[PDB]
Amino acid sequence: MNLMITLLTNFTLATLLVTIAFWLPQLNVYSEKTSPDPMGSARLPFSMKFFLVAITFLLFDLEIALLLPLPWASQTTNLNTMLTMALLLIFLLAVSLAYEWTQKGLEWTE
Amino acid sequence: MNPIILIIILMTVMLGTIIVMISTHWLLIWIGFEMNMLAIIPIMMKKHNPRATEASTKYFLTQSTASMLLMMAIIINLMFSGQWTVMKLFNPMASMLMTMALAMKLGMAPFHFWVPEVTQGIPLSSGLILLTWQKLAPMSVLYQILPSINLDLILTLSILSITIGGWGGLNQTQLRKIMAYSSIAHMGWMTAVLLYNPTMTLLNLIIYIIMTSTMFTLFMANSTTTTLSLSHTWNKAPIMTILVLITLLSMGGLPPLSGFMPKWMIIQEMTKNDSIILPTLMAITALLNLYFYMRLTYSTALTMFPSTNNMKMKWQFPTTKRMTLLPTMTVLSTMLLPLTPILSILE
Amino acid sequence: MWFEVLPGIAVMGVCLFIPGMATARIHRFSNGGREKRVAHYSYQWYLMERDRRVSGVNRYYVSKGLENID
Amino acid sequence: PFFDVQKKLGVDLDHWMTIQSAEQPHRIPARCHAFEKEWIECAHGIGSIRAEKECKIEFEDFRECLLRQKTMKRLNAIKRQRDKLIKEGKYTPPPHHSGQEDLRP
Amino acid sequence: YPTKETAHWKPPPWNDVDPPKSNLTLNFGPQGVLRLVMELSG
Amino acid sequence: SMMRWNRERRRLQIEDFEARIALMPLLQAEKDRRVLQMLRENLEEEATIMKDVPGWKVGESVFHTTRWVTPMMGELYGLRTGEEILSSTYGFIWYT
Amino acid sequence: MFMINVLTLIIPILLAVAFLTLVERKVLGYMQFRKGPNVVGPYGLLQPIADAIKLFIKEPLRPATSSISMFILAPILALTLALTMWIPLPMPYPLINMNLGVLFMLAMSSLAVYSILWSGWASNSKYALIGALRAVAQTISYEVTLAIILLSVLLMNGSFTLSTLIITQEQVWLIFPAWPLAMMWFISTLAETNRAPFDLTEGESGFNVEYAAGPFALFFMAEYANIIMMNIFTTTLFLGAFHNPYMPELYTINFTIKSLLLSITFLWIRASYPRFRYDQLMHLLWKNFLPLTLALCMWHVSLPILLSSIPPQT
Amino acid sequence: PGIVELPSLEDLKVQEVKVSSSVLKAAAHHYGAQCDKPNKEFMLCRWEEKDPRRCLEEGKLVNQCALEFFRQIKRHCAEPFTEYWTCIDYSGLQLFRRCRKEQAQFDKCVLDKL
Amino acid sequence: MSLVYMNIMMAFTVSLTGLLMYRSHLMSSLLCLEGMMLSLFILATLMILNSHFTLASMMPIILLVFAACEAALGLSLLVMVSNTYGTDYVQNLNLLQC
Amino acid sequence: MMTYIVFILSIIFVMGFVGFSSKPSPIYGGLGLIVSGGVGCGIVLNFGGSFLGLMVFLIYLGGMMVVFGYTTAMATEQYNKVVLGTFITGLLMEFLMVYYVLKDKEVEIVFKFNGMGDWVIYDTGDSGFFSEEAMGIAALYSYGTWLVIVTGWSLLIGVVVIMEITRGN
Amino acid sequence: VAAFLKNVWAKEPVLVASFAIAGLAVILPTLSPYTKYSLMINRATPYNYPVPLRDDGNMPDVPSHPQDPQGPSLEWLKRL
Repeated sequence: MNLMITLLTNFTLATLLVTIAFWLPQLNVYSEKTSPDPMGSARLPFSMKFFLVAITFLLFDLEIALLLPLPWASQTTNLNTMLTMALLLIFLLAVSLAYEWTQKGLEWTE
Repeated sequence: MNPIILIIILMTVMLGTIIVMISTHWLLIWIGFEMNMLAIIPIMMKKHNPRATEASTKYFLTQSTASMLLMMAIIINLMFSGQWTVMKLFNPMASMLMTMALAMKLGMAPFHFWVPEVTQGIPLSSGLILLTWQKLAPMSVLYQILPSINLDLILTLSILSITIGGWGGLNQTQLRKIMAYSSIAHMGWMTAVLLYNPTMTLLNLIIYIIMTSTMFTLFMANSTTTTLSLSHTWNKAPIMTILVLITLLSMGGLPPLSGFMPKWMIIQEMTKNDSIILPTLMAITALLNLYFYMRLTYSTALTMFPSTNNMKMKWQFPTTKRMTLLPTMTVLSTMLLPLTPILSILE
Repeated sequence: MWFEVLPGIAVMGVCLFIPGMATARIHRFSNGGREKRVAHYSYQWYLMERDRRVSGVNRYYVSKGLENID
Repeated sequence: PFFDVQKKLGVDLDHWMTIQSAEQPHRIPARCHAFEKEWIECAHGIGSIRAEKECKIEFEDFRECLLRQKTMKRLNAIKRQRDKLIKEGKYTPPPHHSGQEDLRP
Repeated sequence: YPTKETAHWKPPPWNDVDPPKSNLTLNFGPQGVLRLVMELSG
Repeated sequence: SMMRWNRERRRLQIEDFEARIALMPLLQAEKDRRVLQMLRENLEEEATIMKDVPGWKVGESVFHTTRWVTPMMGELYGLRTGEEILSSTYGFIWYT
Repeated sequence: MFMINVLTLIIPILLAVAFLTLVERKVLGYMQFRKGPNVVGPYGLLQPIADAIKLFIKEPLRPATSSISMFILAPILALTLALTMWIPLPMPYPLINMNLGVLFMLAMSSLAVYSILWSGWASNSKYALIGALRAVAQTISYEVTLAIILLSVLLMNGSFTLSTLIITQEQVWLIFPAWPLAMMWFISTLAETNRAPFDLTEGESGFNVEYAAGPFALFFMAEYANIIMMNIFTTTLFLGAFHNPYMPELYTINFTIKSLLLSITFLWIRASYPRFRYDQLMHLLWKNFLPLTLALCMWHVSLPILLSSIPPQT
Repeated sequence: PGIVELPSLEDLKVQEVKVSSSVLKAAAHHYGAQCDKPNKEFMLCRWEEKDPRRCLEEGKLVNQCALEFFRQIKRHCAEPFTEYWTCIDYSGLQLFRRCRKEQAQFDKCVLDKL
Repeated sequence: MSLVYMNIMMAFTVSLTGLLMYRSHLMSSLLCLEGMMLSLFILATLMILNSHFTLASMMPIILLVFAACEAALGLSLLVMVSNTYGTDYVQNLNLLQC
Repeated sequence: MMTYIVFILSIIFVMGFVGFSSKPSPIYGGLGLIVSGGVGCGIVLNFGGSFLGLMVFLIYLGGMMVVFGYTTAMATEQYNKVVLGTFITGLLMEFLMVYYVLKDKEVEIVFKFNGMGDWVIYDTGDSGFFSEEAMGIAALYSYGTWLVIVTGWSLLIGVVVIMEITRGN
Repeated sequence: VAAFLKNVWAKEPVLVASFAIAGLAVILPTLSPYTKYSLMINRATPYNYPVPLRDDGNMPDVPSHPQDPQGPSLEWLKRL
């Protein structure tokens, strides 16, 4: 109940501040502006590099999720198996990184 | 594609299918299915054509929906049974969900719409890999859960698959769509006998795999994708036309060829259970499969369509394609009837 | 010279010292003049509920000692 | 086909996670350990047909432990009858169900 | 068996490759001073 | 330094754990008596509520076996107040 | 009673970030041979108040946004995840004592990029969209390296509880067994909050240029609160103080001094180096930081096993 | 199905051990050392019978013997135990390492008096 | 069964009906698929944590990761479509009707 | 009305699904999915799954939906009756289930659903000095060797597949 | 070999340091004699209750009291 109260308090302070910032000088009287950036008429061209680093982040994030419970897992009784599996997980992460390195995957966003 | 990367991807496909086959946990079945889908996606994108991209997108969407329905069935069986052992399911709703999920995976009608689409947009080797190897794991999963399979649903899917496959193959000119509709009809045949005797399902699966492998190998060897190039094949090499005529004869269930072996055995397991209308109806419908096979044999080997002037140049070069296991698969698919009781090794 | 920046750092240090002191004093005030009990696992919560059920006040921080036995 | 590679080779890959009464970390028991244990020791080695027709009692007990249909049905009946008698005025809650019990410990 | 609906259907290409059916341009204004018109490729 | 302090921390942790396992039996007995008292009170209330409903047996188990089954939370706090239910079933999760 | 604790947590955050703007201007000015503001108040103590009242009465821009929901929602999420993220901090006792406070802070760190994404999308200028995409990519990459470094340090610690970090650092600091992780963590938190030399939107466009004076001020408050809290997190994680259960004010004063020094170090780094390029900071992460992070992760997995130094779970 | 057999309210009545958690944690080691036999008998009965209703009398013995522990604390070593459990009770995690001198004094008084 | 089981199953059902009726885009269908995966995650972990199945708590994380990996693959396919027709409309994926 | 908190949360959950099942736009669908993910994390938080709830916040919302919206920003260029229609329809059926199961306390569509709160089916015991779900996840390395192997191989193969198929050559 | 190692120490010190740290991490647990100490430290933690055994009549190795000389000892953990 304390966490929900704190979340609600932070949220209501945030929207009170946003409403004040967005509406307090609206009641002032001024003059309006016309409806009109280097690329206004040009369309946005696709770039493969940003999407590639996005998916690389997603895959490394998934392997981070797999690697995360190691502090809890270090208190086990099969210490040899736990050490082997942890080292194998980080080794496969490094292998994926090196294979992305070798095949020019990290190019122009290195 | 690098040869090493292609080899690793193919062993990943094989490992996924093996993982589905040998596991006793539902989560590992799901894991193997995702392994198979993820590793087979780039093989369809081998040429980087817009048609290949659209085919891969359709295949991805259908397989994703099937896998999600499979996970829903697994979770329902978990709730109502408290265990994960791959055996009979303990809820009719989970059994129905899993059955339609595996029907979507196998291309059964009325979930068949992707099979003539996708196979048209991918190369011949990838289409062969699809239509033969992708059908092993869902058939194993269907084999393990037959105590919980509803008879009405599976027989409805079987008769719909057979009828729709025949009526679809009646229309096409392209070879890959013809093989897709033939595949749909054959899986209708294989699922029609599953609840009575699954050994016949295994036998029909093996025979269908050998026949599809032989036909796709012949098409790759002759580099033919439409019916007119298959007609042109008579000038370049007549032995290839003789082989495709014999293989198409065997694919239609014409005795004494080996394609008469599965379906007849299927009838022998459905008149034992006093079901007479269904096998007669299925044979009457498979006559349409025999019809478009006969149309292909008319176009290819029984007549000689005209050829062009540049074909003379092709007379000066021997073929160099690695026709792997083509004579063995041609012999095994056509003269296997006198060894019919060998199916008892699959019992 | 360089020490004219020190009033701002002093104000920031006061503003950062305020929440910790406030939290410590609130925790001591609301829990009978002692530290707030940490219940990270179910056993500690069971102990806290046992003290609340044994105090007779429905307050876990009112600890009953050896005077409450025969 | 189900190629039993694990039993042929003697390896263990997923049998530890198949059932709920298996070996657990720190020997933590599930809420339906005994019911599933009894059902498993019934249905071992007699086949699926005899398993589904012979000890339906144990499977019904395990399913009742798992989902608790009849327990909350009985609770619904008790609470509905209590609310009806409260509305009719023939019943009142005792002091120990109102919050002045000064409980056990 | 062509019908009215499947009358416009064309045969697929022999190699199954379809026809494939740009450079970004920016205008940095004068907002010493300089106006630059740049043509990028990513 | 970290290995020395971690070994000392392990020793202190097993000291605390052995204190807990020394304290376990009294709490186990208290919990058994408390849940038996709660079940008895619920049984008496069910007896004085369901005297009118036909075909109802007071205390009918929903299980075919006579083995003791650990009481579900709704079986214990079914007829209690809302705040007791909230403290019993969400007190640990909602405690900061 | 608890709402008093919440208010005494959240109002000093706003006071601290306003006087952090003042301290930044003064310390930055004195490092380049001039003075900071000393005219508005006594030694410029009234400067943030004047700036706030000026910014809250300026005319709003009213841009031609494609969507107004994202335009409103981006400051909402930015301020909410700036202020919520302070609560599990053990100073020396947290507001909310949680079992997985580190995971909570990492989750809000991953969640904070939606303000950048929605601010970039809501603005009609596509150049602002490009800048927002680059900022999002930088933030998620350094999120990856933050997660791995935090995992290794907590594997030394043994649990996800943030208050246990005070107990595990009673003898010696964790900057002594983990100084490469400390350096890389500091640089990663520097690059997380778009701090120099890793800011890009100031150099050659911004994603939040289209916002009015008020919403820009709110984005500034969120960013500076993130900076202060990240320095406090580094202080708790690597430079823990001596804690006396009978005098918590000793720990409060000690870690306040340390976090003040770390924030001054942030401003000091801002006024020493030129700006990185975008591809140069991608090269710094993916080809320099990540292999060392994976190697040190393997080392810190294996080190307590071979030294009999496994920390307790509780 | 069957009717649940439940003991009456007179079978569940016993003199409680009305002390807090820190009082128990202060004297937990000596309680384990001295009151071992009824505790072990009760726990063996609980783990073998798998039924609280079959173990109730054994539980009563625990609620007797533990009480006979605390009275011996009250007769001879009341004040060092009071200081020790107060020092334990102050801290949030009830750590043993924060109360070493009071524990030493309480243990010395207990050893030389009991 | 419990009330939350009905609510989670209804969420899965409406996300399935959202997937099966494409409107204009493909990203929306991908989002519907991830909504289905999220509902599966929630249902599985509720069932697992209710019954105190200890080992099975390792399962839903895998149920995330694999399916999340699949999502990445789907995104790439969409990008390839966006590289051909310039938009992710589903009414451009009809080159295989003939 | 507090004791139905999880159930109340579940309503918002299915409500959030109608936020993106109608498919208004990828940005609004992503916003609805974000709200649904936060609500589901709260739901599993109320059942004791703290690590799994923070997995939902860390990996689903901050990891995957970020990439989904990031790719959304590269399509659906910025500038209906059907969206509002199916939203209203789904909301009406959802409140029909709510009203019926709050009225007669026992409904059925495919399975029989009970109208009581979620608090009834909880356990009365204590887990001791550990969290059972925490050690269940921690047993991924001690017990789940095969699962770790197949998951790591799957992620490596996925990296290879992703960077292979987007080359275009 | 020595020329190659000096070359990569000249061009890419980061990769050399990372590979050295990874190799040390992968070969050092097999050589340090303190891994068994970690194993029996993790074994000796009493997470559960040591439920007693019924005395059939012949169990000389099991103790009758916690303070009895029988059972496992923990002097090695006390000293180390």
